[PDB]
Amino acid sequence: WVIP
Amino acid sequence: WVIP
Amino acid sequence: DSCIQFTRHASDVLLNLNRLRSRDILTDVVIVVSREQFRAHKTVLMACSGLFYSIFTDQLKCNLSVINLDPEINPEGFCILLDFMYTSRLNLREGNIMAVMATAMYLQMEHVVDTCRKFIKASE
Amino acid sequence: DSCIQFTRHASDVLLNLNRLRSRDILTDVVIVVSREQFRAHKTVLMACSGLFYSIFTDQLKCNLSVINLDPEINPEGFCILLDFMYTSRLNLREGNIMAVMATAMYLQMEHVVDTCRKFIKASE
Ligand SMILES: O=C1Cc2cc(Nc3nc(Cl)ncc3F)ccc2N1
Ligand SMILES: O=C1Cc2cc(Nc3nc(Cl)ncc3F)ccc2N1
Ligand SMILES: [Cl-]
Ligand SMILES: [Cl-]
Repeated sequence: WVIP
Repeated sequence: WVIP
Repeated sequence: DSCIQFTRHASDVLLNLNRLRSRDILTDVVIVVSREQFRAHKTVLMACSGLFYSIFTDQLKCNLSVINLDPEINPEGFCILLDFMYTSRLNLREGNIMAVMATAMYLQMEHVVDTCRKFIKASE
Repeated sequence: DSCIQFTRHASDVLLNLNRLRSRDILTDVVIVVSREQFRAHKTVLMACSGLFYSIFTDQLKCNLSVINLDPEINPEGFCILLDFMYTSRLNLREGNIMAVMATAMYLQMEHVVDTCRKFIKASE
């Protein structure tokens, strides 16, 4: 999961 | 396009 | 093999599937979550959820155009997860995390259940 | 928004859509390319091809379960492009590049047409  |  | 691969292809396919959903093109099922209705593509739901995979591989249920979810399921939680299926983006907030995690457990979306557990653990 | 994003989601969705295709699950169209038949999902074809997008958004054609392509289309070229749609990988070879490029122009798959043009230019 990432900060888009 | 890339070499997978 | 000796194939070449287009890096952005899968993301571009998903973006187009979400554009078809927006425009109600070739949607073939309505998911009912109490008083709310959500239109979607059975194939996208099966590709994202172990529960929908089991439903639409069943010889009788594969033919239904309406699926009613358990009344304990929160429509907002379902809406957030449906948007995730079609976009890869999860709108996880302090005010919705418990409903999202409970809905992802029911729908059998293991990666979502995993990030919810981690965010809850961080708050404790 | 304040969303989080699962990097591998789109690739995982496409992998599952290809597994449904393999297992002939919820395929809803047969594409006929002379003597050959290919089963697929209309939504995946529309998401990848400008030609299929135009076909399945047409009020009469959206309801057909069989689509016959132009007899000049090579079945091997179509097969390579259908595999690309479902996997992001293109099996481009000296012996098939002309048929693949001609099929991608017909199907309106601009990124494929672009890589074929570049590989042809490199050989000249
Ligand atoms: O957490 C999850 C997400 C998820 C999706 C699927 N989907 C499919 N699985 C297979 Cl093997 N082939 C085709 C499919 F559409 C099954 C189980 C699970 N569990
Ligand atoms: O080279 C290409 C690939 C391609 C795909 C599509 N697909 C869709 N386009 C839109 Cl805007 N919404 C939903 C779709 F399924 C249209 C044109 C083109 N041309
Ligand atoms: Cl997931
Ligand atoms: Cl393309």
